Amino acid sequence: KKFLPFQQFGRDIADTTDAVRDPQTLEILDITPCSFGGVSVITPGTNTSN
Amino acid sequence: DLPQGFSALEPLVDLPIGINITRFQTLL
Ligand SMILES: *[C@@H]1O[C@H](CO)[C@@H](O)[C@H](O)[C@H]1NC(C)=O
Repeated sequence: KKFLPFQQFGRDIADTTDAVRDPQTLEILDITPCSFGGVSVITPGTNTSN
Repeated sequence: DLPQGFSALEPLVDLPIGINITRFQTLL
């Protein structure tokens, strides 16, 4: 990101902070939320198998 | 004669001075 010298952080449209200027090293870092995904379970009937 | 166009001003200075203002001057 082309962060301008004054800019402290950026946001997702949900207000949740997308990226931050680190307070000890002036690097601009993205904050992605930790890895997730929906768990569909595919099964015969328990009448047939577990 | 102010030139027609668009350009976004960037914050360069923050003054935590708390001063009451209502008038001003320019220094040629
Ligand atoms: C904080 O400390 C480190 C180690 O001395 C230094 O390199 C860094 O520039 C300091 N950060 C700020 C914002 O002054």
